[PDB]
Amino acid sequence: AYHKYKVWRRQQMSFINKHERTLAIDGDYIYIVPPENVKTKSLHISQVVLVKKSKRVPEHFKIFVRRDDIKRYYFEAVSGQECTEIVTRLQNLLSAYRMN
Amino acid sequence: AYHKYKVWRRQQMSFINKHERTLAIDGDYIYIVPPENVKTKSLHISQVVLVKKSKRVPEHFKIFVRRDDIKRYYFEAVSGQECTEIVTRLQNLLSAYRMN
Repeated sequence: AYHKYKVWRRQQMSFINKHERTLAIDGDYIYIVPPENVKTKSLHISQVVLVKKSKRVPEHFKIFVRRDDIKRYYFEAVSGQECTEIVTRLQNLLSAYRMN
Repeated sequence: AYHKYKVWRRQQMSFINKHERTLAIDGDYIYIVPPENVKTKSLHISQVVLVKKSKRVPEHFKIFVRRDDIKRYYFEAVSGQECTEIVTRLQNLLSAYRMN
């Protein structure tokens, strides 16, 4: 038995773009600020559910944030050593805050 | 306490492209053939782990296929009624085959 149908394969684009920001840790706040139209993103440490340095690419890390919808922010640090510093700092701020 | 870091937000492109194919059901084989460089994809019904009509868009459906890596083929039928026919047909072929 044999039927043929006209169909479309749906395929997403795989390229990953990278838009420069400044990530600042200011007491218990994290700010994602563009350098010199994008508006500044202000996170409180209490909002961060996850912060993890990539097991694949040393310069990559992500911060998952509750603000039913978790925002997932993936980032690239200037270097693997900076990546470790940002992730460590944020993991320490989160430990410290969560202690209470 | 206050540190600022130069970082990149990593963002994937969200657009979904759609590349025409012909999907043919030929006994227990499904072929994904381009119409008139792409090579024909030949699936046996035993390879299909899932085939489901979208709950969001009537013309959409997907076929998940084992060939540790499952291929996920998302498609758009010419119409919602054709979508239902393709999905029904494939679900029936899978029932029939799996009966053994």
